[PDB]
Amino acid sequence: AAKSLSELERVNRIGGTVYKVIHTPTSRPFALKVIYGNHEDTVRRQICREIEILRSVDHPNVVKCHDMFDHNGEIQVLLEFMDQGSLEGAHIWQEQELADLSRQILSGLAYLHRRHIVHRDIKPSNLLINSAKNVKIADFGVSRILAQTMDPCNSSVGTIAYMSPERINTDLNHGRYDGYAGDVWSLGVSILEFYLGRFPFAVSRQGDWASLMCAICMSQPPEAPATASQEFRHFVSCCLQSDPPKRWSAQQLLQHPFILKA
Amino acid sequence: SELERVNRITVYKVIHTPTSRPFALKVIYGNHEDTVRRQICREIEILRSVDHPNVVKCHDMFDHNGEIQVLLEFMDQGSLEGAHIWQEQELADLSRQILSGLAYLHRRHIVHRDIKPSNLLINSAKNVKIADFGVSRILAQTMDPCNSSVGTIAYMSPERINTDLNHGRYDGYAGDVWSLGVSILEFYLGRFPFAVSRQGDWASLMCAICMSQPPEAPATASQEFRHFVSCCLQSDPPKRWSAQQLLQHPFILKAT
Amino acid sequence: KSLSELERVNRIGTVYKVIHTPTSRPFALKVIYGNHEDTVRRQICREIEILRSVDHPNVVKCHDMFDHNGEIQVLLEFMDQGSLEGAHIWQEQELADLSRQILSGLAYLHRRHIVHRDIKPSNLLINSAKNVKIADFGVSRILAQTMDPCNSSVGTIAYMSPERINTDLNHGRYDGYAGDVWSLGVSILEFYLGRFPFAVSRQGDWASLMCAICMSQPPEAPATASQEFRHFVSCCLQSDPPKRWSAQQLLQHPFILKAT
Amino acid sequence: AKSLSELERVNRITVYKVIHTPTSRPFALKVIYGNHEDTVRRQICREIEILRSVDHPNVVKCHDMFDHNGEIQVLLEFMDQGSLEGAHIWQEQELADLSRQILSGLAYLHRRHIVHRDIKPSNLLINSAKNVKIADFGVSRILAQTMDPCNSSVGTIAYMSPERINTDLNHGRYDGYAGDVWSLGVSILEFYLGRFPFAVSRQGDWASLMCAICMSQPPEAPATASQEFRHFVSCCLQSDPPKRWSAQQLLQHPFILK
Repeated sequence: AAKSLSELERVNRIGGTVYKVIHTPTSRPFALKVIYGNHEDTVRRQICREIEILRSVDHPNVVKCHDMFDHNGEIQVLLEFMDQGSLEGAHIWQEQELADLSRQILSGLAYLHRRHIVHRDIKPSNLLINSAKNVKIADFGVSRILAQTMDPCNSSVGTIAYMSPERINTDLNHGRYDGYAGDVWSLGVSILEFYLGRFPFAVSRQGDWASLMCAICMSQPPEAPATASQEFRHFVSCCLQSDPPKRWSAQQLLQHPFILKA
Repeated sequence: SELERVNRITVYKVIHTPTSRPFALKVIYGNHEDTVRRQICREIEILRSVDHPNVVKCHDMFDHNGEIQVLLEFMDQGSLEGAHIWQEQELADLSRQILSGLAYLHRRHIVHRDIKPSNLLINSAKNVKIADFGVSRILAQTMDPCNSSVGTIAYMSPERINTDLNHGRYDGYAGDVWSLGVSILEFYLGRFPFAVSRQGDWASLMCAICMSQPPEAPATASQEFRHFVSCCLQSDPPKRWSAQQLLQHPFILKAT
Repeated sequence: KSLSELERVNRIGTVYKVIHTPTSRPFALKVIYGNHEDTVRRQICREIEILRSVDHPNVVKCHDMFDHNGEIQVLLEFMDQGSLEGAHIWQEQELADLSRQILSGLAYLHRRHIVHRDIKPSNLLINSAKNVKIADFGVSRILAQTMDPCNSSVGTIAYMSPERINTDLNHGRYDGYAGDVWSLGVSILEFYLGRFPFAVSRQGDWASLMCAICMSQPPEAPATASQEFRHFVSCCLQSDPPKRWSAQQLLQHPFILKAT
Repeated sequence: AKSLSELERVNRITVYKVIHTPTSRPFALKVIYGNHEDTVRRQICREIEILRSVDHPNVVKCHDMFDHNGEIQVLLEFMDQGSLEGAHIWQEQELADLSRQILSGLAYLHRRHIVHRDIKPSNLLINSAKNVKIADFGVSRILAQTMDPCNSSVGTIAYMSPERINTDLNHGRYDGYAGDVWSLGVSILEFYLGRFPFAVSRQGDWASLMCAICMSQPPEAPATASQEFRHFVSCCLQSDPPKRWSAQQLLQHPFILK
């Protein structure tokens, strides 16, 4: 949706460093993000991962990049502009509304997962929403692409507050985790967070390591309050099983009775 | 966490002021480094899970400002360090309890790694509970070697010191059973069953433990007890019996 | 020949041209130095063994090796007309004849389980006789089995296969053989076009070279070329590495048979 | 012996000549210091293990060993004539009889799964009874099966095999057993020739010693020497490691049978 960077003029700063640019011929907004190529081997691997994921994805609930630029040995990606920002600290107590938000996020995550892309950082701040009240999955900074449908992930990446139990306590399984199931955990914490309007663990999300790990790995996982409907209660239980094969896939949750509501 | 700290034994003695009952209070401190953080995960997961008469159950956990304070069962008559128990019937009922807790920990794939009389607590009811899970690992499978040279030097099997045979990898189930056989024989003699001090240098401990034949019960002792310490102190670790397989030893049949 | 019989004449680019004073014969002399680092000590053992063992018309032969003053000096063939760097071949029989000779040497090296790892126009030497020989073995490795992965990031970024720049999926392991046949195919399409086939400075930033090689489709011969040469380059430049032909299989391609 | 206060330090051989003042018998005494590093400690526990097991006429056995002050004192039998270092022994019958003794001592350690990894004339000692014994175990290792490789590049460079210098081709791994049979045959040819059998000196740079022993052909005995002895060094000094004979295969070689 552009051709070159002479058409683009930076207008504001978004949110990593992201700008709002305006494409001068069309008067249309975009987001422009820079990915700079330093000499670290593990930063170069994540540059290659993020570049591949960004150009390949095409889904209404994954933020699409329209163009990419290698101005001066830094890569500049041209993303959709999401004008109403993140769903961070959004309170969706309306259960109908929550279900329509959750369906879109689930379409997106099911897309990424059936292309073997694990996101590894699903937090309300990475779920962006626009004027049209549609929601799209965003940051691929720590996200990975997998050679099989069942290839384990060994890297400790992401935000600890929304990490799966098996993504924090790594001793028994020797670091490896079902990256898919880990994302389905991260969604279910997010959707309960929208329902509760707080972080659904009884610890500050800025809290210390051992204070977060004791709430997530050592407690029973968060359940939706008994006030809520069965199908929402049963939805979060399909997401926040502490044993990972017990929890559903993203594809399966789209057929869950909570999400089948519009 | 509104009870009152009483006595320092770091581990505290506390009394819960509503019910005036005693407890033991251990602190666990949150670190920045992966081996200490995963040791907190290994320990704080074994403390909550365990439920056996011969294992120190903990009752509650608290987080104060990023440090985990864990509230354990208070053991009345302290530890068995120093202790001399030379009546076989008495030592057989004492051994029967420590094996029951250990055979429980092993079948839940928990290695202790620091079984010693310092961590075999006793109470006024004269019953015995396995104590300090600070070095303990939870294994994936029933055969899963441990690479970490940790525990207490004097009580650990020769393969936990002479690491170069299997490249640092040892059987942890046998690693505890050698640590138990040293501790039961230290009860029968009244002293550490090796020709050096436990608080010695590395090399002097290494020659005593790895290089001589493992210690034996004196021939004064009955054949049941002499057979039992050789079933725990084998030098090649698969010959050592499992903790459960020792509860059918006829030394243990002397209990009650 | 001895180290005091032959003396320096002129520098090739670090490696010198020497003349054997007794036989008045041109030769090339390369110094190999023994560093205190142990990864240096393996690379000498690899490079030296490769140089003595190779015996093929299309791979630069070693004639003598000298132990002087803790330095190993290797007497190589002299090549009269330098390298094929910057070369442009537009006559297709001229390019098939060049290709068949580079393929003969690479098929030799691959059966002797040597992966060269810096195939580029710079390291393809040509003499007055117009015979092409494969040159620089400073980054080459000699492999245990017929397939056995490489870990090391060595070579020129611009002539690496995508899987040597990227290192995600097989996590830095790569087929060294298939990595060479890519390096060959870029070198042969560089001859046809007269330019680097990729639209970026060869002496470029990592990130600009990464998007040009990994993240666009591999370059094709233009349609103005023959079908046999179009299909040949596509057999070398497969982005999935086992789709690439071996050097052995490419020697039987219809384009190579244009050499007569 | 019984104690450390029954020995008097006499002369330096760290290894010491000591005399047992009650028995008036000489023995050899070695210190191994407790080092901080987990890998020197790994070498300490290997070195001590090998000493206690050995029961052979042609291996230096230790009679007893002692500890005080975090230092391990090991008490070895005294070899009063010294080493076979610089021995120009050309007699095809006398050397046959020295090659009988080093092969009995080496074949004992190899079926007892111990790789010596520093065989040299310096570590081959001789007594007043002119019996020969294998000595320093500072680098030596004990292995799990008969079929276990070594990964460490230690010892002395000038008596290494090609496979112990050319580390890359087998990813640091070498046959320790046949790598001692090389080190043996280099010593046996060094005894016959009275010089080190390669072109360069021992003390030369690693680039000089590599091109002599990796990149040249391995040495042979001159054809003037007996077709038993010329064949003998051919069974020890192969460039290909499995083409070496076993040290127990060599005990019944025609050269060692003389």
